[PDB]
Amino acid sequence: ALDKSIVVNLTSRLFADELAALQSKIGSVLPLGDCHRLQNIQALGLGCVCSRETSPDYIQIMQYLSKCTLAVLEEVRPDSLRLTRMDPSDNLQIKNVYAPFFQWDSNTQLAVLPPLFSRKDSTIVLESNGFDIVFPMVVPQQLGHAILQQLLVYHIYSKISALDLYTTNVSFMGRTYRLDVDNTDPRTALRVLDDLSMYLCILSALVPRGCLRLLTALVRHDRHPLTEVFEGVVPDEVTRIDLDQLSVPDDITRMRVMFSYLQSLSSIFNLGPRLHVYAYSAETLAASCWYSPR
Amino acid sequence: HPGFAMTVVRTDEVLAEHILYCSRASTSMFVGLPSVVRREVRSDAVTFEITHEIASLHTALGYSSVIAPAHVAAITTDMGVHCQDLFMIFPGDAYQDRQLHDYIKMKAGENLPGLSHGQLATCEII
Amino acid sequence: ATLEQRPFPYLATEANLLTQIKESAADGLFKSFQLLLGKDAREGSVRF
Amino acid sequence: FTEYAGAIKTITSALQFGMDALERGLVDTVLAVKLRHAPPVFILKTLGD
Amino acid sequence: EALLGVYTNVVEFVKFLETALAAACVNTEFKDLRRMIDGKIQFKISMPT
Amino acid sequence: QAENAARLGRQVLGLLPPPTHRVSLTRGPEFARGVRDLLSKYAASTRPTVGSLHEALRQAPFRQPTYGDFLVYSQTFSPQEPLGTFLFSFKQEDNGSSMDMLLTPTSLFMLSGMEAAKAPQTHKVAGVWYGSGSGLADFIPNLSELMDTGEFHTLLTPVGPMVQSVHSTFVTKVTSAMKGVGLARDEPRAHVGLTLPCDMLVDLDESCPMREPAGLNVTIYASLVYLRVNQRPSMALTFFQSGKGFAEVVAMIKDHFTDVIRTKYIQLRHELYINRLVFGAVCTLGTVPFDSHPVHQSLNSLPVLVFANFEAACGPWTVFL
Amino acid sequence: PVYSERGLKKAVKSDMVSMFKAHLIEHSFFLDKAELMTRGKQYVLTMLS
Amino acid sequence: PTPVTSDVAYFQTPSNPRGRAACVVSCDAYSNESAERLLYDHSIPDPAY
Amino acid sequence: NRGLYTLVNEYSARLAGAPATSTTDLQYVVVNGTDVFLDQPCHMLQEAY
Repeated sequence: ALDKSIVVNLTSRLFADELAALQSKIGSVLPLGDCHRLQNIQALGLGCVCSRETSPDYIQIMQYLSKCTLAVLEEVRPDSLRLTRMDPSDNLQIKNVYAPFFQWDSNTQLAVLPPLFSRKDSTIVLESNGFDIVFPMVVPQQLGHAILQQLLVYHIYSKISALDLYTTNVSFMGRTYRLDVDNTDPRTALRVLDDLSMYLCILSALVPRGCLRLLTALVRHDRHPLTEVFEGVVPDEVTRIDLDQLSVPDDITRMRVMFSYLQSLSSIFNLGPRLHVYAYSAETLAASCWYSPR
Repeated sequence: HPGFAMTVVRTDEVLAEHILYCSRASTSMFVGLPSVVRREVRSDAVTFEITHEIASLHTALGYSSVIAPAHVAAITTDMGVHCQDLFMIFPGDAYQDRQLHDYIKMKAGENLPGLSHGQLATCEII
Repeated sequence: ATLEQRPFPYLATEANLLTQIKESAADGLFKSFQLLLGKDAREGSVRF
Repeated sequence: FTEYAGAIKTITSALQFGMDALERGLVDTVLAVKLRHAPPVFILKTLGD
Repeated sequence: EALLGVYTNVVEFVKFLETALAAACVNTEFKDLRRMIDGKIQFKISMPT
Repeated sequence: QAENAARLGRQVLGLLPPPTHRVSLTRGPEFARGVRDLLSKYAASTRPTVGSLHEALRQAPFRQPTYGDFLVYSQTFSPQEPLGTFLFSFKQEDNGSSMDMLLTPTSLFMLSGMEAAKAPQTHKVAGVWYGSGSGLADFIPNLSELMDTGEFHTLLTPVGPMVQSVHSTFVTKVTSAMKGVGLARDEPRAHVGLTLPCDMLVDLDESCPMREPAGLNVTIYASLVYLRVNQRPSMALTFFQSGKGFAEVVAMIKDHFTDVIRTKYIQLRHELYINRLVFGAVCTLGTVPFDSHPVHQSLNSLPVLVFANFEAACGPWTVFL
Repeated sequence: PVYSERGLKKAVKSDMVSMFKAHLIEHSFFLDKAELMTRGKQYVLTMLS
Repeated sequence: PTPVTSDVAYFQTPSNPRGRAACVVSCDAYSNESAERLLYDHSIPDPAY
Repeated sequence: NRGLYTLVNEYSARLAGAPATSTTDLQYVVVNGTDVFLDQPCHMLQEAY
């Protein structure tokens, strides 16, 4: 069968300082450029798209991430980095040392994200060779989605300012977090938002009338736990659309096209490659998972 | 003549053949064993890989090898009188009138399809 | 006078034939060549 | 038989290639080790005195 | 029409040990170099006055 | 004549699925001796030989496609093809036992009815394989109405490249390939690659560079675009080739079809029909390995690409706009 | 092959045509240029080797 | 015929009497659209000066 | 600024800051140091000829 291993040649002996950080994160996922055994250090970083002096754009970095082949480390020798590889469709041991710590279990789900909480904590610099290395973050899909939800909401409401507690905070059961935005290039994050303005005003044209009349019967008295968004008051717009008579075969043709455009929103809310964990050990922090590029 | 004079700085490249002398027994060499690694197996072909590992250590403390320029083979840089366009390095900076900035850019300036004398060389102005 | 890749029993020469072949074939030193990369570089099969 | 035996001549000559392109790897890297530790004459001559 | 000649190169390998470059070096075959992490050579220089 | 029958004793027993790894515990540690294909680093010598490495060449991966068997009217499937074309299976209703309808991309050009300059080369070639276009359109009387509501992408299932066509007078048998590289029938030891017309294919990774990562995977995508020409509904099918991930290519396909989106939707300031809103759909026709060079060919000319090591993996149609 | 080791680019061909001109003027009719030199035999012999 | 203000220092170095150089060996192979910008286009300086 | 024995060492093994490309139409700066063999003796001496 197949071999997969990448040993990274390197032109200077590393110091004991940076050897201690790389020894601490010995099981870690990071992308790299080319699919070969021997490799320069300038491909191993995610820092070829996320630099210090250039303003990073986290969507473009994430857009960059689904192109690259991914890799897991095996050893850190004082000269050479030795890594193993991730290919479809192979079962592999994965071991999270990822610093904003979350808990996994057996039969969980994962996805790879750029560093979005602490760049200084997740990037170590190599002064010996001058090139810095950026580690990505692996997140379960629920917070994997909910960070990209808050990041798209941010770039809408930074443009309107042309304050922070509603825009830059990712919410979750038990914890709240801070997204890292000081210098972001919004332009690659806005062509995503330009295509959202395409889908969302088409979805406002084919709204079913029976589902709007269902809310005018619902939110006025029938209060439910998950309808507290409207706070007990109907919007002014929903009363204006339901003036027509309801007819069933009109909404049959509407709810098919409502169904088919919600197939398209997969393409604009995509994460990177996904990781299907089938067995996860708790006290050892390792796992087992098969890699699927989509 | 405007109010100022100016100096000009170039570069030059010379294809040079070299004599490398190396004294005896200056590096100790360590030679491992080759192996064969099979990977990237496809339906038309199967790719292999033969790898080898070497350790090299410097035996003595003084310098034990000396290179030297010996023979000029060519001049590539053409010693041209082309000067560098600061419009290319700094495209963001521009004049306040966007109608006057497109005038001065007209009066000064992949454009070359062929060059006769040699590889063209940028100058400066101090 | 046609080129063909039939599996001839090629004979061996002492003299080298490798000096300036990367930039002579690309710039057209001699007509009627064919470059073979990788798995193509083989004496394939016989079919009469 | 002449299809088999002409395909075993392919795979050896594809593998004599593999070893004899690695003996060039010695001669490359040993010469590249020397050039990293070879300062020129004009620097080293006055230091030699 | 005729075949008149069917000719082909033969690449003769040149060993590093039979190059005269190896007179600038000291060669030892070392069976397990992948096991080694680091090498070291230590000097003791006395200086009389 | 048993010498002829002992050949099948050799070749069938040599060509089987690898059996399940099951060793009784009373034998001891003999099962570890039966793990040979997981071992992936083989020893080399000073002068390695085939006799040294005939064990390393012996262990091979287990690869096999899953063919499809189609029985086609000989009016639709033109009797001469370049043996590697891509296929589709249009499906409306089971009327008989097994009579199947297959659509090559040159046949689906003729049912479309688009203008000549949209695909200037295949219009000449698809007009000599077929008539004026009504030799095929009599099977689908709903070509005017499937294009209005936009159901035509839901009725095609991408199948894969040809392997063999045994042609008779009234009925043509067609064996295609799913799930991977189909074995060539007439040439032994060979692999049928997928052949596309150069006119239909639209490359997507092309730069000056003016740097992008390499990988293991580049995926051929199909697309099918609902439009209107001469105030008549008609379709347009193109191909795409990029390894950029599905999140970019949907944004890269919309930039290609920017003009066609605008010239359609100038109409619906006047008439807003919700059936008309569906525009395109994108499938995934399977992967190509990275850095395999598509080899140009020409047939009668018709320039036709070909892809080595194409392995097929069909996907659904997702409606982009 | 010291000139075409990079491949004949657009700037190598210009450096190479600029040596077609310079040898056509300086070293031409060499057995007539060496009737009036001081070296003589040493110039023809390095021209004809 | 030539303007009376043309340089004498053009007539010492051996180039053609067109006023622009006509070397086409310098430019790219089989690109007829690119070799015409040398001869007749005046957006660029001539390759001599 | 450092002692001159380190400047003899770093002179050969380290391609210094802001070099120039070779063989390409204009003087570009080379970022791909896998191939380029240039030695520039103007940084140690700090002159211009």
